[PDB]
Amino acid sequence: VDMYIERAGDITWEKDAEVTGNSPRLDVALDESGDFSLVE
Amino acid sequence: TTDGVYRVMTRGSTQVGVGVMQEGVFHTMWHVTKGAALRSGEGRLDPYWGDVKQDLVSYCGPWKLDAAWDGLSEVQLLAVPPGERAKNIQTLPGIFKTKDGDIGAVALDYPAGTSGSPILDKSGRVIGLYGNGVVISYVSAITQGKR
Repeated sequence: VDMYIERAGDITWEKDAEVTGNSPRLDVALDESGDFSLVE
Repeated sequence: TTDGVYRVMTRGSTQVGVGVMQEGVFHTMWHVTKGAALRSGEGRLDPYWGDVKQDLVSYCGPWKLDAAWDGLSEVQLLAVPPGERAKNIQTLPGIFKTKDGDIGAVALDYPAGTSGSPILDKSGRVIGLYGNGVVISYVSAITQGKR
């Protein structure tokens, strides 16, 4: 198995981008394995 | 070696993630490659720095991306989904509140092959990578490394 990369674009801000998604505020913890979980 | 956003592919072929080439260094999420070497045409990229807890890895040199969300402004996910042209998705981040401080988070849900896609500020700087998060719907941290 080999992994390879292919260019897909420039890194640029786009003026006419679609806008979506909410902005939740969440308490979380990050463990040693890099996993986030919720906290209460 | 050109600056830009890149698909990370495996062998038929399958897209496992995305990454950012900047200043000669390739940046992606650890869970995308597990630190395996990468081919770039005829050339090979070897891992240089990696951290499972941050879920990040850099190839050919140290992590170069250092911009950070400002806590107020909308950002853009430069999503590169499998089989689809790179596209920008603008959003106001929410917040991951942790015992070590707050982290920006985007409530956007794209296929797993999109992990490693960069999140940009209005200046066009990469403020982190998409694809390590929690489920409440999926919410991704804005994951940035240290330069």
